[PDB]
Amino acid sequence: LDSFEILKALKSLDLLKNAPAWWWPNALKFEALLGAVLTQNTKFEAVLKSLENLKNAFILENDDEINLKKIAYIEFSKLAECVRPSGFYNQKAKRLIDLSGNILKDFQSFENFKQEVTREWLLDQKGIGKESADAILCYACAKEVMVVDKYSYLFLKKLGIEIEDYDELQHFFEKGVQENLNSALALYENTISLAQLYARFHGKIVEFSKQKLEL
Ligand SMILES: Cn1cnc2c(N)nc[n+](C)c21
Repeated sequence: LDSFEILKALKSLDLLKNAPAWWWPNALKFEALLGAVLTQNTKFEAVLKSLENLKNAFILENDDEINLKKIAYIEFSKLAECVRPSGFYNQKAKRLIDLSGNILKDFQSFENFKQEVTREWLLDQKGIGKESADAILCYACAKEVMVVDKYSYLFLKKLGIEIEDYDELQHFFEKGVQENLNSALALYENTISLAQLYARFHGKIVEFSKQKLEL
């Protein structure tokens, strides 16, 4: 039992039949970063509502560099109101404003941020935990990082492997793929990157978990 065996078994279920290519809607865009922060301690359906609020208020429009600056400089109390649906909205608004201001300060642009950001930089941003930091790296920045979470902990535990520490659980999931890299990629025909693979693999675990299925 390794993560490559799990990948194959998950892949055979076609859990992503209706999902976009990177699973996370609007992957590789500022919106994915916003979602990665907002989804902490809540359900993604609520995240989608907060995003729609930001879009309906024209805070988030089609230019990501403009959107980054909009969040860096938005009045705190206005952002807090818009992100109410995803909960912890005062904390999350501050987290997003400080994060966006710090991205501009250290990376000048969202484009450069995607290239230069590290996990440690993200972890030094107050309120950003490993899961959110990792989701930004993989789903906003196309980095070769697999997000793990409570779902993945419980999913694996059920299969007979218990890994409580976030980083060790992530390493279990990443390593099975690394160790069988050609075979993993060949499940798709060399049409996708490893980052995209982890993007989808974490997606499969989430969908499998949400669906209450049996491997
Ligand atoms: C975090 N995240 C991103 N895309 C998601 C989805 N489709 N369903 C559930 N979650 C948690 C998601």
